[PDB]
Amino acid sequence: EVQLLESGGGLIQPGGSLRLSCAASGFTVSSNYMSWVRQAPGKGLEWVSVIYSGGSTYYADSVKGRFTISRDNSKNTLYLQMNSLRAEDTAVYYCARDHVRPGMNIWGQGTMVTVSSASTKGPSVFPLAPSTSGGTAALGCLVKDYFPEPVTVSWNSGALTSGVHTFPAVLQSSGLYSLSSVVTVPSSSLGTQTYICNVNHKPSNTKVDKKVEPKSC
Amino acid sequence: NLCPFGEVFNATRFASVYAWNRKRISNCVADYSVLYNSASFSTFKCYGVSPTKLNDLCFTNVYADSFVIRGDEVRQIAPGQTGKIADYNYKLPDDFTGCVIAWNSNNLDSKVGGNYNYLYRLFRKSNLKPFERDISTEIYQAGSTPCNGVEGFNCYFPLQSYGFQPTNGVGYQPYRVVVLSFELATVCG
Amino acid sequence: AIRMTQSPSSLSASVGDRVTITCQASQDISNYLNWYQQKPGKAPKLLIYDASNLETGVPSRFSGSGSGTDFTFTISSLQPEDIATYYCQQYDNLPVTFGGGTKVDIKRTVAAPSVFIFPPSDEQLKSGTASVVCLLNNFYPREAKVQWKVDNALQSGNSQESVTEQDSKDSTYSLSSTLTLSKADYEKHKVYACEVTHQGLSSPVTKSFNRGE
Ligand SMILES: *[C@@H]1O[C@H](CO[C@@H]2O[C@@H](C)[C@@H](O)[C@@H](O)[C@@H]2O)[C@@H](O[C@@H]2O[C@H](CO)[C@@H](O)[C@H](O)[C@H]2NC(C)=O)[C@H](O)[C@H]1NC(C)=O
Repeated sequence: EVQLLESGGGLIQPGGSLRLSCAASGFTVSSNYMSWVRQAPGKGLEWVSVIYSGGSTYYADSVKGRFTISRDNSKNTLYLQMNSLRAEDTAVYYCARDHVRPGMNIWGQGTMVTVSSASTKGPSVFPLAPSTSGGTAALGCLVKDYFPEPVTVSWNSGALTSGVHTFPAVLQSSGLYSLSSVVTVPSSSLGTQTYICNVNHKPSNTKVDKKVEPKSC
Repeated sequence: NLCPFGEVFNATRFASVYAWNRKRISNCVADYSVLYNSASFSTFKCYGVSPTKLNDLCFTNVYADSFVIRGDEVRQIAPGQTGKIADYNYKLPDDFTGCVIAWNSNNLDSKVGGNYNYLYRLFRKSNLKPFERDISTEIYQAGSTPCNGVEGFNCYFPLQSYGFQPTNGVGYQPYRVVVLSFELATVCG
Repeated sequence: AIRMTQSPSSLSASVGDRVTITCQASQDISNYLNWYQQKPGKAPKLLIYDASNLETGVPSRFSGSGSGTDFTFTISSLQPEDIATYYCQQYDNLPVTFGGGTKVDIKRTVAAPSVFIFPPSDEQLKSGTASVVCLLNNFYPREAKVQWKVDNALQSGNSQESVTEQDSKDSTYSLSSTLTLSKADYEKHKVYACEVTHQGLSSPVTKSFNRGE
């Protein structure tokens, strides 16, 4: 079907550069109105740039002269070149086929651009073992000490979705993020069903799986 | 004999901007005082020439182009401008030698239920060259698959309709525009 | 540049109540105003385009009206999965501007939390750091007080807690409180417990464990 897939976000020092690629399927980029829209953490939406069907480019006042928007007809991909990046450029960057008529408005999923000067650290994953109340038990994974945001956590390679709660990360006094993701399962399946949380941290290229099983001496 | 400028400004019907009308003015004595002394014009900007010093200049041909756009889009009828109108409907060159004249016409070109007779081109693969007149109605192929002249997904009608209603803001009410192009002789003052 | 003002900033209503938010424009923007629904973590999703027109596939309970400068967005009967932050945008005049946003929460019935406590893994204890975790799963309202007690001593300042967004199914929250100690400071005490106080509890519930057992 029709979808927008985008990438290129990550950590970058202030004053540095970073290009965001937005690959399209289902329509032609060189023939449509395309837009970049960023959302700072916890804040609202902020329009960034627009390229017309004919090629005219427009930018917001806060990024004019620093950001550039372009496209490649052979690859059907929308780009966003970012230069002289500042700390206030830190946001999720959605690329969207701008609404022009009934049902053509489609948004990407955004990539996390984190403009900071600290280094990148892959997370450490520790198990949260279930206890011993009769009917239902709880277990999860601790994703501790990583930077920058974000990390993605699933269970049993996506084979487990019901009863899962993945908490938003906390920023510890150390400057690293700490996060936990849990799931409630019936206490019966503890001895026969294996539970593995699948953690992914793109900036460090770290992909970890940890077995979660009960504790005993 | 005198130039037929009264036909253009005092015209009863104006053309849509995509199909902008062109009048070729030649072999006549042009009285430009009827224009720059008129207090009924909201926009009157000249390029490469002086308004009062035009009755002293001879040119080979004078071109008067007239159409209707939004008030928001009057800023685009100027050299080096971009926008839905300047790119896809009416484009002026950077070395333009002439004058752009505009005035509000909400009393004439807005109907109560909404006037839809005035249109603008919304979709085009590339920008118009200076003084290019695109009147195509071909269905716009925005996707990978071809349209074959049928509307649908990724296949849109290239024109869009102004919604000229009297209750519209100043930027959305219809403005009538006349563009004089001076080419360098048969039209003097 | 245009400036969209969106009221209210926050909102809580029962399932089935009529929900209405407004968005006043600083200038005339005709009817070129769209409405988006952004569920937590996901991208914004276009619901209403051109002030009043419903995008194909949106449920009928979503409504929109207005022209000129004052617009409205109406949810006929609020549904649990409608929890999100809703934005308005104008796009005809450049630059494109958004509203402040409206966070919408469900007013459901009271739910008591299920409390679980997790000792630090022996794997982490080899790293010199210990992390004790206390869990509050599927409760309402979000107001909850978590109390750490170490050998009956009330701990504070060494803990960070985290809450999920309203579950799009049951409109319940979940809370995660993380206590961080050194392996030394962890091995100086025996009894670890978290005391949960909540509206759905007639008395505070405590889950405990002893270090080593
Ligand atoms: C545009 O028209 C006005 C008024 O035109 C009226 O309707 C026309 C169809 C025609 O029949 C006119 O005779 C009608 O009067 C013109 O207004 C005159 O403007 C001059 C200055 O240019 C002024 O001295 C006269 O008093 C005005 N006439 C009246 C009756 O007040 C105007 O000149 C026309 N513009 C051009 C460029 O020709």
